[PDB]
Amino acid sequence: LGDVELQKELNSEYEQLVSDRKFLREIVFVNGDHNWPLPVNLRRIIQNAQQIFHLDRAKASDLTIPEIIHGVRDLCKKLFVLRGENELIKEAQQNATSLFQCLVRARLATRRILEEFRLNRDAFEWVLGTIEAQFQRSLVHPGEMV
Amino acid sequence: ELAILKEERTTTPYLTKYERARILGTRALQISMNAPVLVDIEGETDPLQIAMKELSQRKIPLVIRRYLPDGSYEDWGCDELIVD
Amino acid sequence: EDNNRIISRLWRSFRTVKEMAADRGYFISQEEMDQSLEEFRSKICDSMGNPQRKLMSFLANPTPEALEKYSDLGTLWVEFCDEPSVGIKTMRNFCLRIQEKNFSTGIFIYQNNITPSANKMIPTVSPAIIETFQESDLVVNITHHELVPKHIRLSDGEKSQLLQRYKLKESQLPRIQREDPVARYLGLKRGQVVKIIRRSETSGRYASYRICL
Amino acid sequence: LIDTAVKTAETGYIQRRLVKALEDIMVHYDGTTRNSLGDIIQFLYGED
Repeated sequence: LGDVELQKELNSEYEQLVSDRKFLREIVFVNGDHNWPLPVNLRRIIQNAQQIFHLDRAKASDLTIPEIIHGVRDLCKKLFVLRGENELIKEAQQNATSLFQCLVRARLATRRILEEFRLNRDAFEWVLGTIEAQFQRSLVHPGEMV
Repeated sequence: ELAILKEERTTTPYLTKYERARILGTRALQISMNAPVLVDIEGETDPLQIAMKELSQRKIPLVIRRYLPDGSYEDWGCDELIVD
Repeated sequence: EDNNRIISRLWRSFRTVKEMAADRGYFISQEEMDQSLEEFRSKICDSMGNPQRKLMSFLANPTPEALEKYSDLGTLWVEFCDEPSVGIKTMRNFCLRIQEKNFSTGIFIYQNNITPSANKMIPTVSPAIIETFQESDLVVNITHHELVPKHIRLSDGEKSQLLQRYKLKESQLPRIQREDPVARYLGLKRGQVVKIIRRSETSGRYASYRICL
Repeated sequence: LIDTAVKTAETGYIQRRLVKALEDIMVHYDGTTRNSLGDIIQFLYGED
């Protein structure tokens, strides 16, 4: 209570979520459909993490807000579809993962992680690593005769 | 004149399924025709099993040349490629 | 009556022409953009309500930002023929005017049709480029349609950077015809490339490029 | 029976023509999707 810096971080996260809301509603899905085919089942990963580390029995979480925010942002910057430091390559990589980034930021919110999912430090790190690995495994292999 | 620098490589660092299949087939052929074996043989006799054992330990002495559409190529060692 | 409908359609065509000029990197005042139908009728239609096609003729100059982005953007002049069936003295005057005051690109708008004599005479205004448009086709601004994504003309440096990044020849890109309505709207030329930002249901935003034939 | 017998032939012809049309489309190592001539069809496979 009273922490200004954490309040600023949460305000930035909420602004990002509001921007994602506006971009999804006004540009991508005008009709309002929310169910779409996307890679990496986040719900299955979350429940697997809950089962593995026994996230039951209502024990207070040791996860901190800056850790969660920084981990989510870093994961959103590590979803490599295209590699290289070219400006066009970076722009295309940013464009190609907009919807998946919106999904990840919507699912892994601070309140949802703490109040609802009740992940701890180990569970959160395992979830981030599993999401990164599974997204890397979901790319199309070059040379596919599509 | 067409090779890409190692630090400038931009392709994926993982071993694609086609690359894995070709590497396993080539290694199995080479072992079948009496090439030296880089990994100890416990009881197996199938060349494909030996090739898979070598691949699991990153003991494949082969280099993939991934050809870019323009004509340039990238050289990737089978040791430096991530295998799931 | 029919006169009101005709004036409304003419005003819509004028608004579409102004929108095209603004999208082509030229500068148009906000008042000129926001010219309402009543103001257009007052300033164009006479007591009996007939329009004056010579009045809508105007001169536009590129914005400094667009001139910085595109170095080839010169002066633009827009003229509307008074006659429904165009007399060839109209674009004869057009050509001699463009030659005498050295305008880069001139856009001529006809009402019904143009004789092929003028159609094959207007290319002889080199190095100036003359483009023709039917007034009927300019009633509706097709660029505002839902199915038409935005097109942005790429500069020479951007095109070279794109070709270097993708390691391509000019003939390996997807093509767009010069007679395509979007190409006519943007005033494309051979070899120029347009970037298209498109809504995608798998990634949200998608980027594509098309080179004019 | 007659409708099924004609529909199966029509679908077979359509499928053969479709396969002949898109026979030489393959995803390259840069993520682009090109034909045998090297012309780019999609700058990214499936836009993702």
